Amino acid sequence: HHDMAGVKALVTAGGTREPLDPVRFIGNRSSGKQGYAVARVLAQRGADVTLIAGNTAGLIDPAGVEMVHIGSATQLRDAVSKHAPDANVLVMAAAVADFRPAHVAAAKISSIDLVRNDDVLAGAVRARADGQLPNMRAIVGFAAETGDANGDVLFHARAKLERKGCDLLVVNAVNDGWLLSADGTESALEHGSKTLMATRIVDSIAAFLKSQ
Amino acid sequence: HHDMAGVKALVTAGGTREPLDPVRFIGNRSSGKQGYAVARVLAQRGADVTLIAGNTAGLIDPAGVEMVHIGSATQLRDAVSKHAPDANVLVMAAAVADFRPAHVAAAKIKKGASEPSSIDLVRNDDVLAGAVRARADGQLPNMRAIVGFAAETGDANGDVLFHARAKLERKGCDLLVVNAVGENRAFEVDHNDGWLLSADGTESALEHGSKTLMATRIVDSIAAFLKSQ
Ligand SMILES: Nc1ccn([C@@H]2O[C@H](COP(=O)(O)OP(=O)(O)OP(=O)(O)O)[C@@H](O)[C@H]2O)c(=O)n1
Ligand SMILES: Nc1ccn([C@@H]2O[C@H](COP(=O)(O)OP(=O)(O)OP(=O)(O)O)[C@@H](O)[C@H]2O)c(=O)n1
Ligand SMILES: O=C(O)C(=O)c1cn(-c2ccc(O)c(O)c2)c2ccc(-c3cccc(O)c3)cc12
Ligand SMILES: [Ca+2]
Ligand SMILES: [Ca+2]
Repeated sequence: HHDMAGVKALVTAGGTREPLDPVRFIGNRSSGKQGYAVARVLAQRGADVTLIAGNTAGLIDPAGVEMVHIGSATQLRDAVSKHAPDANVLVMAAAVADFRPAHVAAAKISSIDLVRNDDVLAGAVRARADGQLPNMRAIVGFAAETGDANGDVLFHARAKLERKGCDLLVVNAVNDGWLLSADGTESALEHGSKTLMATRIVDSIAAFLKSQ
Repeated sequence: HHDMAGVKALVTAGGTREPLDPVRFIGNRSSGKQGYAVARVLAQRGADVTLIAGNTAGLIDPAGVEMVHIGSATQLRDAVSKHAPDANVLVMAAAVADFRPAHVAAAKIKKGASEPSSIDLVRNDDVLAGAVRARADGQLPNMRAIVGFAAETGDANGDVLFHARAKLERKGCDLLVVNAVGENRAFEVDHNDGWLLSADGTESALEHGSKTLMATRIVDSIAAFLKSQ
């Protein structure tokens, strides 16, 4: 019940907000609950946990977890970069905005022109492959996927795993979901409480660290 | 005493979210707490309160208050149209989005490879102003007080009071609550631009204090207006 002792774990959770001006922004409907649950379970099993949190459903800080609060995707990126060097597990559970307004208004206010934000998960994946994160043992991504006219849900999920290159892709089929490993393993994630699904996610992380 | 006994009160609170697709939206940073505080105080003082709530999911429903939930500024508009005939006082405390994306995608907008397009905006209707016009056209015979809220700063073209007076005159509501702001917490600056501006010219200061104390002063302001009539 304490296998993650000595693990430094960095978790992102919640959705980011891309400011239009001091008051208005682009946001999403993500609750952050599953990222917090992974943070709580990680800490419960002995990890030294840092939680980078964007916008959440009123969530209370998990006890024993270092909280770092952020607003935008770019602030998330800098937060991930700042806390990256000593971490052994990166759990990218945040819904990071792909786009942000190019211009932020100085005062209270046409169209909003967009510019792309950095892909932090892929930045972490690339940094580790070029030797800049030797302590990083597990990079975990999240995806909310669905079947559509261009493929079924699981096709899209596999393609996302292949494209991101992370060690584990936790897939939420928008009732059951999936855990896709980079060695090809696929486990169904049965629908239950946020805590029990977090246990299955952390169990998979612990299983990956031992194989390596 | 219980001065708002027999008053039917319709309160809007929180910010709206204007969908870009099922997941993304345009939103603002309004907590909705000052609007809940006015409703709870109204209810505590004997009003029959109906609360139309925007983005306030982690807030607790005020005791004794009929809850109506909405998402976008447009759904707020339709909720106000439905519930306005039962109200004697309209308290427009919601942070209504001024603009809405022109097209709502049926699916999550994927991050592709070509240049990201732009978000076309379209103005939302002024719900408070729609209410002021309805009362003027005879469609709201029960409506006794129309209350608006505004966050006003002082920019290059006037101080808070200039912009606020212009807003009250322009909106046509009976009372304009200006800069009912802050939770009075440590290290939060007080700029003393709090005001209750009536459509008869009276200007009273709104001191910055707790959400409950500003709610009490606002309802006090409402009750004084109902007595004048
Ligand atoms: N700018 C971004 C966006 C994504 N994420 C992370 O990347 C993972 C994949 O998220 P997803 O949105 O599904 O990937 P996308 O490439 O953005 O997929 P799509 O374009 O279909 O939305 C998540 O763990 C998320 O936290 C990230 O680190 N940086
Ligand atoms: N589309 C809108 C705009 C605002 N409101 C209401 O009207 C009041 C005015 O808010 P404010 O944003 O300050 O007024 P605006 O006309 O939008 O002024 P501005 O463009 O400077 O923001 C508030 O009570 C708000 O709930 C509304 O009913 N519908
Ligand atoms: O932590 C949360 O709950 C949360 O807010 C989430 C935000 N994303 C997310 C990521 C990238 C996106 O592009 C996007 O749109 C959303 C999630 C993706 C999957 C899960 C998940 C995983 C297993 C079981 C399960 O039930 C939910 C949770 C979230
Ligand atoms: Ca995305
Ligand atoms: Ca406005």
